[PDB]
Amino acid sequence: ADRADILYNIRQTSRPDVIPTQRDRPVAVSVSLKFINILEVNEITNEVDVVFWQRTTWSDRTLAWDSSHSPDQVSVPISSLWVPDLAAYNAISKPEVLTPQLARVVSDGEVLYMPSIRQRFSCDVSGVDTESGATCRIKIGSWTHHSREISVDPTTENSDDSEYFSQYSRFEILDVTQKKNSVTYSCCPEAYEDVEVSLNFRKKGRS
Amino acid sequence: ADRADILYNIRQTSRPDVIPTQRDRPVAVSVSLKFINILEVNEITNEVDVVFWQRTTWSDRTLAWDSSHSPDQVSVPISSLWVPDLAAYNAISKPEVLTPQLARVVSDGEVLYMPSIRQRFSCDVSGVDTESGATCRIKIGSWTHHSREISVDPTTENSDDSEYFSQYSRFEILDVTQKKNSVTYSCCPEAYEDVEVSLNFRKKGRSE
Amino acid sequence: ADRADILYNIRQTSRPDVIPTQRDRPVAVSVSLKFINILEVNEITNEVDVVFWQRTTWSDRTLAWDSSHSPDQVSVPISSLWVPDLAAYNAISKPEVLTPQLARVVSDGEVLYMPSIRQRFSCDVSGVDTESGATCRIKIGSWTHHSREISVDPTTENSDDSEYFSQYSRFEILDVTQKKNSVTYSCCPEAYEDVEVSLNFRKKGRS
Amino acid sequence: AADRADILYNIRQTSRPDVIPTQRDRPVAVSVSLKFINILEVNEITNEVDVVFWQRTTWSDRTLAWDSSHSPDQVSVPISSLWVPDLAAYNAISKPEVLTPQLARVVSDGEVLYMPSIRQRFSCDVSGVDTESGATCRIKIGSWTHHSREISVDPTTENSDDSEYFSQYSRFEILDVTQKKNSVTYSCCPEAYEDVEVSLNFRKKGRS
Amino acid sequence: AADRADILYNIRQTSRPDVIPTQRDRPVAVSVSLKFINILEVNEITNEVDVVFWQRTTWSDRTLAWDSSHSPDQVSVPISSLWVPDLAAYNAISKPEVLTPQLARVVSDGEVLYMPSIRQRFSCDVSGVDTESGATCRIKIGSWTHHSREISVDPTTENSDDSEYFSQYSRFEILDVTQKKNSVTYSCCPEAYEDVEVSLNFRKKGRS
Ligand SMILES: CN/C(=N\[N+](=O)[O-])NCc1cnc(Cl)s1
Ligand SMILES: CN/C(=N\[N+](=O)[O-])NCc1cnc(Cl)s1
Ligand SMILES: CN/C(=N\[N+](=O)[O-])NCc1cnc(Cl)s1
Ligand SMILES: CN/C(=N\[N+](=O)[O-])NCc1cnc(Cl)s1
Ligand SMILES: CN/C(=N\[N+](=O)[O-])NCc1cnc(Cl)s1
Repeated sequence: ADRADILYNIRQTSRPDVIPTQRDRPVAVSVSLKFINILEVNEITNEVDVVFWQRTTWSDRTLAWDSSHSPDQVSVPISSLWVPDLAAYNAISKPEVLTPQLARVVSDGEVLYMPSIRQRFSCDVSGVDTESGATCRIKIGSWTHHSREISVDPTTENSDDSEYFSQYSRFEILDVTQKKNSVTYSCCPEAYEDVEVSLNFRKKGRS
Repeated sequence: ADRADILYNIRQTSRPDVIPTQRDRPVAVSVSLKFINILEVNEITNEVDVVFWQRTTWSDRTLAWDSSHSPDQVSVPISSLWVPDLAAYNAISKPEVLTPQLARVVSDGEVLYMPSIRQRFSCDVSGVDTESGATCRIKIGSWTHHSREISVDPTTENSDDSEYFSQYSRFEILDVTQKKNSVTYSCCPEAYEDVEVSLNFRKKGRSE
Repeated sequence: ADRADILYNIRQTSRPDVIPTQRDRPVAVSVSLKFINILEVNEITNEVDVVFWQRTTWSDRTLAWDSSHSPDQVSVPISSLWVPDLAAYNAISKPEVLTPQLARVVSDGEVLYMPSIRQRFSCDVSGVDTESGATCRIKIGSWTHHSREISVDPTTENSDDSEYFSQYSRFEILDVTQKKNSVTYSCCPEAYEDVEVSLNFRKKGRS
Repeated sequence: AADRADILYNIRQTSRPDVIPTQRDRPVAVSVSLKFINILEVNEITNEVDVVFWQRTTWSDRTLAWDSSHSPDQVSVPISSLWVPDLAAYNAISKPEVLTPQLARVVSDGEVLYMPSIRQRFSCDVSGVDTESGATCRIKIGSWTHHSREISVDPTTENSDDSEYFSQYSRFEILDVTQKKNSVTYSCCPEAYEDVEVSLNFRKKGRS
Repeated sequence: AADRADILYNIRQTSRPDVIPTQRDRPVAVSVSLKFINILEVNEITNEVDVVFWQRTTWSDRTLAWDSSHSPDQVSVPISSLWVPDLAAYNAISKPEVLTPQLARVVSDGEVLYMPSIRQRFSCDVSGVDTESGATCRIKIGSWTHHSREISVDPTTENSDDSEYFSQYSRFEILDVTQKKNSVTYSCCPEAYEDVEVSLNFRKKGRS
């Protein structure tokens, strides 16, 4: 087997419009943003324009193959794959995807998709010019699928919060915490899971 | 059966360009805006930029299936279903759809589609910097289907207007009231139903 | 024959890239702008930004069906139909179509398409703050089909011109005249028919 | 008698959109003539100008020819069904906003005419715009991928008025226009690339 | 023998655009080189530049080759028919605005050449732009999803020097472009993604 065959096989088995629920359990999607830049910020309107990599991780076993004597990874367009309907609940602009819309697929079915996204949010900018900084909280979860259908978690890998953050930003990152949360709506007993990324940041220059 | 089979079936039955009209009566489409944010008001131009979750419900019986031994619900792309051709009559920009464009379909035939839309309107902004606030009126209904094909009725419930409104907005919501109406034109015989949403709001933290 | 059948047959019989020309005679397209709003205006650059419903009407007899025991009108996507190739000759922006891209098809062959269009034009803005107002003239006609192939005609539909105009606009309409015309060029004899729409308007100098 | 439908279907089945209609080995003779409709948002500091123009573009594909003895002489055809020359403005700094329907005109002798109204920004000499001598903005346009052996671009010597189709309502006026032919070559590679250099000479209307 | 239409037909039959053309299990040697055309907006406070550049991209796809001994040895081909490297600018803050026809140039041996003019905004060091020694804006471009065992990027150590196609009408000027190679790795996984780093040394002209 070879890469042509892997991609060919994916076309035959993949159903992009059908959630790949193994049996009757939810598809566990691991979500994790890595902040790259903070471009525009508004102290009055409480809005921030941000650039970030949204590391996304789920499993789809229909796409699996034997990588005994063939590659165990390929890049595949997201248009050929089911992708989770993640939305940011406090975004006030369409997510601007800056990178090639290709997911990485492993022989064992586990998918990895990490687009760099510029997007504008509505969050608490208060304190941004102080030295304890502002805390902008972003809530990201499935727009249409609930607990039983999709579950969302953070990678919970504590490390360098400003590893890939631009040194040429006007701001700097103090902390980033990523917390699981089980939001529910007033219409219906239907709990939607979301990951709450708290971005603690301040403007550079101090006195 | 499974979710794969349900969607397969739905593709075969559903006709996206065919309004699923029950014999010879209008399709009942309910509409309900839930305002999330108010971004850029301009009292001079009488223009406001708004974010809202447009909760839309209707029945397409042709989508139905037996859910005894199968899931009762699935998310389906809006391109695989018929969707009401709703437009805001006083919009001055295309609706920017922020969320994934999937609808929610139940085996009983009812569709639920609630996108988060950002849009700019022309409406009465005067009074935004006052106690009583400005009242922005947004009229929404079918662009091509008249009252015999689409009837719109606002799912009105005096519960909580700012339930999902952002606390960090410059503005605060005083009141929202959704009201059914019906527009006719001196050109033509057809009447087009609509929902007027009166958004009464003002700036937070004014002098008293 | 239910709605599905009408619509099905329309898709089977429609020829989007072929003008439904009756014999030698042209296609009688009728066009009528109904001004909804005027948003931005500049007297220095002579540039207006205008919203208007472009009521467009023509006949394609191939689509006709017997509507004695059937629906007599249906809503159809304009990507399925032939559509007159209209252009605003003094436009300076691609027309932003704000409404759903659906036309109305009648069983006798008549097609009605009335999109709401926001568009930027180049025209006389001199006046505008005065009592007389300013007359912005807008020419709309076919881009590639001349008199013999496409004819344009304003629908002389007596209506006060502010019927659908926004009361919350910063400007107001004085008078709107929709005059038929026919522009011709220096390369070729080909004469192209246009509607010359005269928008006499001014700023609401309040009191 | 062949009707328009028959003419189109012939074109579709024999026109190869992604194949240059080379006649044996000789280059396809494209003709490019810009007609200027307006000049907008000028800037002498940054050296940049929005310009609207009709880009009259003519070439020929004789495989498309038919007998118009008792049938229409021309048809309008979408450009997606045709091969269209891959012209680009070399000093453009925004992608071209095509304002008009993307229909070409095919003539029964195989001749093809495409003339869109394009609104596009350029980097060029804007110095002198508020002087009587004016500024001279040069726009180079030619095939992005096909060399002289494959595509030749010719400026149409018409000798007409330069401000013929130009908007009288612009802030600026045209003094003179000259469409010269040029042969751009690159440091890396041998094969030469033809272009038309259009020198637009324009000045700000003396409002006094 | 074979015409251009025959060459193009064969390409669409052999070319699989979503499959990296790894000969053996070597990485694909994608070579990347920017050639700067303009610098339009610069902001020293926010560290953001709006640059226009040609992105000379070159690689081998041997599943495209053909016998050109009695046929043309090159063709222009739309990139949607070819596999194209998934190159991204790591510190780009806007999508790449491709200003030119999206056609690549394929040679009979399998060599593909794609040189799009692109306008794009970057987050980089603008400090000193108005000084004599200027600013140094570093742009990092490499594959987005393929690691070093799949795509290897490399600057064509071929100058070409190097304000050659840079607009003389720009507000700024180039002092030095240098294009060295790099190999970034991450904390997630042990696989290195090659990139090219283009240091643009520029400054506002002024006078002296
Ligand atoms: C830039 N950071 C990356 N990985 N990382 O672990 O941070 N890039 C590799 C990938 C990019 N897209 C997919 Cl899918 S994997
Ligand atoms: C935020 N409110 C939601 N549901 N709710 O019932 O309130 N979201 C779930 C869905 C959103 N769109 C569709 Cl369709 S289901
Ligand atoms: C909403 N206003 C309408 N007419 N009007 O005269 O105002 N609708 C009728 C139609 C609109 N578009 C098509 Cl097609 S039929
Ligand atoms: C706007 N000027 C035109 N002709 N002219 O000669 O000036 N229009 C007619 C055509 C437009 N596109 C094609 Cl093809 S023929
Ligand atoms: C403007 N520079 C060019 N080449 N160059 O090597 O400098 N143009 C020719 C090409 C443009 N796109 C392809 Cl592919 S070949």
